[PDB]
Amino acid sequence: SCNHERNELQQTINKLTKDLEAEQQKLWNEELKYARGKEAIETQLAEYHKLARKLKLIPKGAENSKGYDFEIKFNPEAGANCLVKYRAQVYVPLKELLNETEEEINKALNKKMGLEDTLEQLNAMITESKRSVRTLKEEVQKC
Amino acid sequence: CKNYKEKMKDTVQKLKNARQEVVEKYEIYGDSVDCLPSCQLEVQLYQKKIQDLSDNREKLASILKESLNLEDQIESDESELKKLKTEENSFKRLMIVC
Repeated sequence: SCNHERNELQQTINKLTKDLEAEQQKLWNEELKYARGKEAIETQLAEYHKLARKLKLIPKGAENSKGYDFEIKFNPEAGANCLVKYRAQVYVPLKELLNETEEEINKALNKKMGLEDTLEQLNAMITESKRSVRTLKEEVQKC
Repeated sequence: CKNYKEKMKDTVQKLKNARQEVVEKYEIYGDSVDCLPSCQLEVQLYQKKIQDLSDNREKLASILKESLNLEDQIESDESELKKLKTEENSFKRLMIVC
């Protein structure tokens, strides 16, 4: 009562005070992890935007952007999946530029191979014409 | 006795309440940290796609480049053949006027 209780209440104060300290430590720890995890994402985003600017997908109205906004903004504390939500804004127009490119590459390779076969045809015709000229040559001079 | 005992009774609740607030904030950052792996992966996939776009644009330019060179070759070879066929015909005529 005057001691048993009071003293038991004191030991609870002592325990709970150390328990609070441990939780204050855990919070600060997790805060710094989140900060490091962020910075790592901002660093990767800076590399993506650097190259995007090089390919002129950025800034807005860049000549290789087709009018899309390829800029991505990461803000402190965003709901679960801050960047996955950009899939419709940035990812589906990007895969569009990719498939338009590979198709245009297949049309170009189709044209190239056609020009290549035309050239081998001409080599065949030029080589046979040179033979005839050399043959008729000898026959004319044989007379 | 009830004066200090109440103070200690309030101190325990003040401590238990403070603990509950720190755990709450800790869990918010805990959940946020758990979502950053997905954010890291997303930026990786975007860097891949941009690099793929870059590489394929280089490939297209090279093909278009050489395709234009082959057009110049066809043009030249078409002249060489024209000349040869003209010479061929002339000698066929020379054979007759022998």
